[PDB]
Amino acid sequence: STTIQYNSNYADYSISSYLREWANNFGDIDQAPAETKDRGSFSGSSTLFSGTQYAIGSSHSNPEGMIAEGDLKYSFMPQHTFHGQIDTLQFGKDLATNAGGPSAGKHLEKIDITFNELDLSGEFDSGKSMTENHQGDMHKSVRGLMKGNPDPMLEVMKAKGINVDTAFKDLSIASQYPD
Ligand code: HEM
Ligand SMILES: [Cl-]
Repeated sequence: STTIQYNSNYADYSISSYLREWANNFGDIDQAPAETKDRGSFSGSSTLFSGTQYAIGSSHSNPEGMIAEGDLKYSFMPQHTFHGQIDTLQFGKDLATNAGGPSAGKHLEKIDITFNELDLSGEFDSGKSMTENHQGDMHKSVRGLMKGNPDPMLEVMKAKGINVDTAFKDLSIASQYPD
């Protein structure tokens, strides 16, 4: 089952109210100056467009970041589809590069919310249209977030049985990180 750990400072937020605020501070990547644009960084397979970790900070010089872990793949040109399976999704601020450099992964210095066993997946077929491939849950939810829009991620979570309006302290699948 999907479970959540959250920082106590977010006890009164819901998943929806947390992602509203994270997404507006992250900002839309398509609106960002090409000089501060962070498209994200894959690590784990010593390659550029796949790996076991995908980490992305804000393109609008704000501290907000997001990290996904699983079996992660990105088709780049021409359909630009993120697919595979996300097992862990983590939100917070202050995205730092591990001592081994970008190829050794990144970590959030301030961790706000972690989804465990998210089972967020999507498939990619080069023989289909970009619009069909862009219907995969994984793709549309992460892409929405990159664009400052949390609504597709929230729709995915509702369809999985998660109430995105319940406060974290009242959510039966959520545990606070220890003081
Ligand atoms: C290291 C990771 C990534 C890099 C280096 C990267 C790089 C790029 C570049 C250079 C373009 C411009 C393509 C062109 O000029 O033809 C592009 C487009 C695009 N990327 Fe990525 N990208 C990355 C990750 C992702 C992820 C994870 C997603 C989805 C969640 C994504 C979705 C898109 C989309 C949808 C476009 C086309 C713009 C649009 O139709 O909205 N990218 N990417
Ligand atoms: Cl991008």
